[PDB]
Amino acid sequence: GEQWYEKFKPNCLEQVAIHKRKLKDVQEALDAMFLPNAKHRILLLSGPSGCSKSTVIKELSKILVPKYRQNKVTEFRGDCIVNDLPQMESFSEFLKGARYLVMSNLSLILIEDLPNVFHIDTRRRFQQLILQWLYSSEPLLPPLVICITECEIPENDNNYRKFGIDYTFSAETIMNKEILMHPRLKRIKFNPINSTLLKKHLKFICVQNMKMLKEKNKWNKRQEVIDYIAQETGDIRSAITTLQFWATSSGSLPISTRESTISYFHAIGKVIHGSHSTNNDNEMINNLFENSNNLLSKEDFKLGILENYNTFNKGEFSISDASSIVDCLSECDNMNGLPESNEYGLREVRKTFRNISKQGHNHGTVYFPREWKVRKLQNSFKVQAEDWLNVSLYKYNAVHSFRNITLEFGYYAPLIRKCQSYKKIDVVDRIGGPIE
Amino acid sequence: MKLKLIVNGCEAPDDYKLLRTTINTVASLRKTAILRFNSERLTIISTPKDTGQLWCTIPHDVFRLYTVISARELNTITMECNCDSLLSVFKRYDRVMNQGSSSNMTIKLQSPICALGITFEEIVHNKVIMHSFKVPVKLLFRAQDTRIQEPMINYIQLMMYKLPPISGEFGSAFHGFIRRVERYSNVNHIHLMGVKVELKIIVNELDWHLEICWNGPLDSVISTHEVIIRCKDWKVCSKLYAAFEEVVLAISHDESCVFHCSLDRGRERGQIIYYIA
Amino acid sequence: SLWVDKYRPKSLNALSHNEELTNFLKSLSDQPRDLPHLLLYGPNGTGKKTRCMALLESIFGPGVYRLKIDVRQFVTASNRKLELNVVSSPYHLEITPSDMGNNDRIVIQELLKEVAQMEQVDFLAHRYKCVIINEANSLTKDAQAALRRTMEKYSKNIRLIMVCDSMSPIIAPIKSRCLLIRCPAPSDSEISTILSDVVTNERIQLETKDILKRIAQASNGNLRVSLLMLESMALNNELALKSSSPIIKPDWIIVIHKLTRKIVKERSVNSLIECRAVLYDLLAHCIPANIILKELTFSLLDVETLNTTNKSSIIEYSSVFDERLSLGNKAIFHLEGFIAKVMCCLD
Amino acid sequence: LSLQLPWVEKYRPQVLSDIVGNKETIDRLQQIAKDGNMPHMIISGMPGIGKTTSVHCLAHELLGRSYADGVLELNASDDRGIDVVRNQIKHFAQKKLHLPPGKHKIVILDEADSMTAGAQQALRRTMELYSNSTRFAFACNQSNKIIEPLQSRCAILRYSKLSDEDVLKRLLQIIKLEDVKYTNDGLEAIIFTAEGDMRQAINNLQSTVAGHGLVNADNVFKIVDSPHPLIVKKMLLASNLEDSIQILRTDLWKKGYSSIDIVTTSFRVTKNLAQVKESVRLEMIKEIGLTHMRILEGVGTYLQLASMLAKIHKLNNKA
Amino acid sequence: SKENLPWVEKYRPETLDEVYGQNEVITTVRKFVDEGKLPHLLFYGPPGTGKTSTIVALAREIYGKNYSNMVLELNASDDRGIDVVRNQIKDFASTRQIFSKGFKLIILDEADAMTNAAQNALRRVIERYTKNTRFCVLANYAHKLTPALLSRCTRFRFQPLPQEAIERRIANVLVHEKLKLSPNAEKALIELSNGDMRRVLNVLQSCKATLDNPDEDEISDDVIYECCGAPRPSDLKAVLKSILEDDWGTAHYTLNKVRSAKGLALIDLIEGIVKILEDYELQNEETRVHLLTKLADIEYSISKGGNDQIQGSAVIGAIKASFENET
DNA sequence: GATACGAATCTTTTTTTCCGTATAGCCGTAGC
DNA sequence: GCTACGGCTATACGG
DNA sequence: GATTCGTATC
Ligand SMILES: Nc1ncnc2c1ncn2[C@@H]1O[C@H](COP(=O)(O)OP(=O)(O)OP(O)(O)=S)[C@@H](O)[C@H]1O
Ligand SMILES: Nc1ncnc2c1ncn2[C@@H]1O[C@H](COP(=O)(O)OP(=O)(O)OP(O)(O)=S)[C@@H](O)[C@H]1O
Ligand SMILES: Nc1ncnc2c1ncn2[C@@H]1O[C@H](COP(=O)(O)OP(=O)(O)OP(O)(O)=S)[C@@H](O)[C@H]1O
Ligand SMILES: Nc1ncnc2c1ncn2[C@@H]1O[C@H](COP(=O)(O)OP(=O)(O)O)[C@@H](O)[C@H]1O
Ligand SMILES: [Mg+2]
Ligand SMILES: [Mg+2]
Ligand SMILES: [Mg+2]
Repeated sequence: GEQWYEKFKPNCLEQVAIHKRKLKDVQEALDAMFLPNAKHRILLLSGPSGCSKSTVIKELSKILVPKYRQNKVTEFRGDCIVNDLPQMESFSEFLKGARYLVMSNLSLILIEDLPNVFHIDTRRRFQQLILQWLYSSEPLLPPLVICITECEIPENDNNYRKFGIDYTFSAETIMNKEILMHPRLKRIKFNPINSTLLKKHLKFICVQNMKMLKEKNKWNKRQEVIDYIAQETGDIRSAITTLQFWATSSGSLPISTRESTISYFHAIGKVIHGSHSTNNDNEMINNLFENSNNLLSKEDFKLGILENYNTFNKGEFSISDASSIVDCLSECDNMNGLPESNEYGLREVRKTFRNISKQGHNHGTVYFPREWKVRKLQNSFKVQAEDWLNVSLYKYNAVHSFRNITLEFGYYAPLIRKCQSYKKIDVVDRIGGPIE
Repeated sequence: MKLKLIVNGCEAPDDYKLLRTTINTVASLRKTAILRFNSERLTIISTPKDTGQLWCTIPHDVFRLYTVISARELNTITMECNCDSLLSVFKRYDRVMNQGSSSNMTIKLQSPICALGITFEEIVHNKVIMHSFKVPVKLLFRAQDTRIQEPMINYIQLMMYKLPPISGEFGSAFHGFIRRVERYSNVNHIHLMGVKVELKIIVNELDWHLEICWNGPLDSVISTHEVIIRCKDWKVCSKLYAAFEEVVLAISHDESCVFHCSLDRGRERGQIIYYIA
Repeated sequence: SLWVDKYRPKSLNALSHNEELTNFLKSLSDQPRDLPHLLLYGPNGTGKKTRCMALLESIFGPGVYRLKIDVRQFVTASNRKLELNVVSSPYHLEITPSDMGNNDRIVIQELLKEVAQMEQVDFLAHRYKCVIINEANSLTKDAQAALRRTMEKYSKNIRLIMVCDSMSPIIAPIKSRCLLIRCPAPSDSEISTILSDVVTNERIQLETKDILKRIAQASNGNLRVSLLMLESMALNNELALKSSSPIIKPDWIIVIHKLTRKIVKERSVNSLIECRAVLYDLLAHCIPANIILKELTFSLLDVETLNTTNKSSIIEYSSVFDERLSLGNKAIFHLEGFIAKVMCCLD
Repeated sequence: LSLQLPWVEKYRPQVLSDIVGNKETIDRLQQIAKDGNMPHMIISGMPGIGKTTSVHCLAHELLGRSYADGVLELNASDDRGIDVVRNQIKHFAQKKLHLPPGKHKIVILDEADSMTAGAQQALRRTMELYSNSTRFAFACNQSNKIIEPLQSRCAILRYSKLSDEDVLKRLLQIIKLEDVKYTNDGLEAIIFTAEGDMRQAINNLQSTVAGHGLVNADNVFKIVDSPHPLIVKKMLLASNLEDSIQILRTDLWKKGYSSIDIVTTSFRVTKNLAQVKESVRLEMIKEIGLTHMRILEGVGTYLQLASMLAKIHKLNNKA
Repeated sequence: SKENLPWVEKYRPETLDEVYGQNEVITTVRKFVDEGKLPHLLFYGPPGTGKTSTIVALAREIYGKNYSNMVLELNASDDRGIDVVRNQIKDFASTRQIFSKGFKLIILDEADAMTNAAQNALRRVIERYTKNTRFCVLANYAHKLTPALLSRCTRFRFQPLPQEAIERRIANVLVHEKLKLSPNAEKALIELSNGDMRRVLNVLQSCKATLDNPDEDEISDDVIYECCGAPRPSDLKAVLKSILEDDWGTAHYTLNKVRSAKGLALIDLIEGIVKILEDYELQNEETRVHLLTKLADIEYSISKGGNDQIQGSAVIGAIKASFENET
């Protein structure tokens, strides 16, 4: 009378569906942070849902905490409304009370259910408190493990001012660059469960439910079910749920599992090189648009197509095809973000790369668009030109426009100030650097 | 650059309360204030550079000690100080003298960013408690000092009105007149009027029109004069008039408004001018 | 100091380029009461701003060249707390709202609606304050729609003298309410005469006066560019213009020329990626994409190894992709499309 | 007036045996209702195929007389914020109502696709801690609008479009309980205009019997029109231009369909159009989008639609 | 005070018997009312077809003098967000009926302007309170409505008004205003109407204002064409004859003379010549394609401004270069 | 010993409504 | 018995 | 989805 993913949970560490290398790395990290003076203070675990990110920690605790504890885990509970406690200080109070968990009361603090990081005011408090923990002057602190599930936030708001947290729920949209790149933060990213451990740990459940599966004559079509489930999903919880829903059934209901969200580089590779399952490009494009519209209907995707279409043959394809790709991508930019623009700019590229698709082609490695660096260099140029205009109007009396600066006074004036002043405080080098 | 002054609130109540009148106004207007310590006179300035400007003149005889030397012209050094800290210190001294005391303020310029050593004493009841404070300030440059000048006001054939003193029979009536418009929450513009003597507070909007009037006697020492002003400036005018007996109101036709306040210390008279655009 | 801003004429009689444009500006300044709204259009570097300053000097007297700079704060709907510097002076005001960005509406609806409702009654002539809008062609078509009625209704107390080049992206209502003043660029003779004035004033020793002619033809009717070139050449040659003095050119011009040479020589996908890298490098320096496309086209049309068919294809693709960029958001797509089309047509 | 309910509400099934369609799913729901152990489920599909009346009937049968204090139905008309998830759902889960063995409390979160992200992330903990007493039944039209961690703990039940025989059976049941005169062609026309939507079949049948009484092809097609996607498909799959312009004008312009509606339906039809080369399909998408931009800018005229059809035929004949 | 109203609002049908054109919808909603069951209705059609009049007349017939307290009319002029959907519509549907013993009516006009968040929250409001409240949705663009809201409401299509209905309303307007309309002017009004009665009334009012004596003179075709500024049916064929039969020197002169005799606009001539050429028997299948794809581009360029003479010559060029295919 | 499999890498800064906090107004109670 | 002030609370604002 | 490196296993 219970769900099979709760009645067949691992009791030891050897029944956890995790890769051996991943388990070993997590073991080494966790054993490192339990030492008196640990280099790492917070262990961040990223990955998709059901990758045993919390099924390995809650069984490593039972073997590691009662080894360094002088004589389990302390999960943070978001739904705890204390009287006289505003809903932004709950995590602060939890951290303040969790810093006393040291020897003679040692416990590893696990943060799986993060605070309401979808609100702009408490996400900042979350980041600030984590930074305070990472920069804490306390010589002795308990180990901290944060498990963040990488899931795509569905489109619900109606605004083009959507931030990172309104597109993807990942460790980058919750933690700033300083926390992620902090020297005392070890990040062990996880991967979906492969088709081998999923095929073994489900046959375990089947041979435990031997009686029920034999009574309903569900023992000759067993492997055809475990193999299909493992080939469809990389989830340890949804696979067990589907197995229970199929074994408890008494008919021919077609089994189903949760759908996976195609990533950014995954979708770029699907558009450029094509999918290995469907040979019909129309069906693939329609399913990509109906399953990953939050990613296709953006600008970074159309920029990545332009930045990665040269990796089909490592640049060894006809220029007449490259022109047919870029002219369509440019015609799509004038459609003002209409839904008929992305569906054309993703179909023309796929058709172009399909018409030249032959075996023996050694493809290249895709990369993220470089427009984010161009914008930062542009902002640096803006600041330098503002400084040039400021110094040219208080040490002198002359008003000049920004366009004139970028065209003539961003190069000629640095040379003049290098010869008139330096040769025989100020600006002497080219604005925003040379043209290299 | 050596600056040192001594203030005694109990010794002289008028010049001291005008100092309270200047500090409260520069606190209510905006953060930070400009203090130019001329060798013969002080001037406390709050320049937002549409928003109004206050120019209060403080003489040198108000304080017991006014030793001021600097390398600039006429021993002028100009401070930029956060008004919250000095307002808190000043309120602390107000409570010090309210509990019963007669101690003086020793304010010294102790070190471009500097600070003022505002130290005083308090006695509870025959105990010695020393209150030491340090308000961080910045040194304004002489070139930066000359960029700040008092706004000019002319009346070729305009109209200044003598507001009745608040100590008289009509003073409370006129104070109620000025504060009547402040009761409404949804007011942002007031249209002052000048007839030669009646002045009216008119607030006309899309669907409602205030038209408050003063039927009491008025004086104009020795034509229409209307101006559109903000409500916050009217609140500042109310606060300035509440602490002044001699208040001078001059209205320009669609150019500006000036709230002139003066205290007759006679001796140089301390004056507060609120330029309003 | 910069020789551009040290020999700038400060009066209508000190402006020696076009005698016909000075005689028309003097006619405009004869009766300043009925001065209409003016739109000065012409090639860059002609001196339209200098002539506007001279007209303001002839109207309001001297004192229009003492500029005080104050920064005004504007708040959008999202409370972004935007910023804009407002160069001003007695009798006139100068604004380049296009710098604010796409929020230029929030400044032409505040500054141009607050100084047009002041009436400038000082102590009785109300007069008018002249507002110069630099780069009038960069407005986002919403700043102009909120400006047409603004300058039509309040024309009594304000006058607008907008300075722009290539007044195509200016809407028809704005051009209808504004008197259009064309400012032709000087010929090489006038530029050479001006450069002669500078060199005798600065006492630099030139030889073979033909050098000033060379600077005039290299500047392409740009007095600012010609003066900057002259100053750079004199400083690099130690105030001695030798007959073999190198005519220095902007670095981005040389890089665009190298890009054209790469396009002509190498026509492949990898060469296209290198061209994208060069284009991104140029874009990182706040160089407008329209100007980059124009320079690329007119440098590819100067190649002597290309026939008439290739040049016609290049100019057709240039027009098509320029129109595409004018109605687009990301210019890298259009620039890559133009380069790829040129590469495909050349081979 | 009268208290006579519309037949959509008058003939809403109150038992799981009256819900037609998806037999393999309804039978499993009945098996759950008899056994008792109800897993967390997400029921998704097209509108009007019986996703709400299935969950409600399952909860009713599973809880018996404890339905009033054993279910918590939270729809989009209620404030399904994070505070409600943290307080009301938490207190309903913490309730200790005693039930027959195998039975569980059911939280029917209908229209869960409109729920915010933080509410779903709190629901994660809500179903994690309190899973032995209460069960969550999400009902949506799109499964991807529920976050992946929430979909992991649930069992996905994908309802499909109803066929032409299940809808016919339910319509015959209604016509037998309402003494409605009918003809076979009229019922077939009702099925054709329903497009696998039982609600839009009941509504059309009620409108036809109210307006004319007898359910024939004429009385049906004179009150409810043929589906406009199937006319747009006929217009976009013609051979000549003079035969596509006729179907455009006389069947979409003089009938009252807006040009923007025609273009929006044309894009959807082109996306699902079969037996068409992919280059032709993408060119048709581009030409439809170019006309969509013009219509959105203001020029929503019949001449623009004619030009779009002409360009589609141009790309069809050679390009 | 009703005589100081515009003719569009002065002649608004107060009862269901004054709504012309739509017959299969009126004769269905009347049977719905008489039977006693009114389902959730959706009214769809072009502007000026009579949807907002039909629903108000229907509710007036249903409730009589209790229209004010039993009808919640919400339109695009109100902030019909999700908060309003949950805080006004929900408690209007939840509360019991006020003495009428029947159902309440919630009329959501211009529902295509409602957000998807406010439309996905009205679905269960409609479904739950069907017994004591009903919903009518009026829209002209059905692509902005969510599919579930489109499925919960019975759909009634308001066709463009036929010629007979427009002429019968024109007769009533002429009777009330004591006006006279020529037989050749009624056809012109119907043709320019494009199935809109608001255009009928707005043109007839200006025609009455144009007449010097509105009690003796008659509104001829000249009066209509001068008031609405449309080309005459002869000026639309003379220009086409010049373009398709004359040279490039006299066709331009004829076009510029037609556009200057009465100040006709280029777009009106384009849209008239398009209708004239649509009846042609062009036997190339490419002449029609070229004509459509070029005249649509000229029409799109006209809407954004530009040189008028250049576009006028472009029309002549596009019509001339296309028939070269046919020949 | 061949091969299937698996991990790592390929990355980033107009509008509407909602969730939590700031703040002024009003009422209850101590004390002068 | 009356008033000032602290605590509670409803409401507009901000990201 | 592509390449490259590294295992485990049959
Ligand atoms: N062999 C197994 N290995 C791992 N998990 C198992 C196994 N058998 C059952 N489970 C259950 O599967 C679930 C996996 O949960 P976890 O992956 O640890 O949590 P998670 O990674 O945070 O997933 P989310 O993001 O919270 S949905 C737990 O409820 C386990 O009890
Ligand atoms: N399979 C079915 N058997 C019988 N009636 C059905 C069936 N499907 C729908 N209906 C009718 O549809 C109406 C109820 O529709 P619902 O089941 O609430 O819709 P739904 O499928 O949940 O779609 P949404 O998500 O609410 S738009 C009643 O009139 C039912 O009789
Ligand atoms: N069938 C009709 N019979 C008589 N007058 C009509 C008819 N249809 C429209 N009208 C007139 O046109 C006016 C406007 O029509 P409405 O019904 O108010 O608006 P509408 O037809 O619903 O168009 P939209 O979609 O609201 S813009 C009415 O007030 C009538 O005067
Ligand atoms: N008549 C003239 N005589 C000398 N120099 C001139 C003259 N007209 C313009 N200039 C030069 O042009 C420069 C300014 O050009 P600018 O006003 O920026 O041109 P534009 O208005 O076309 O951008 C000045 O430095 C000035 O030296
Ligand atoms: Mg977990
Ligand atoms: Mg439902
Ligand atoms: Mg209407």
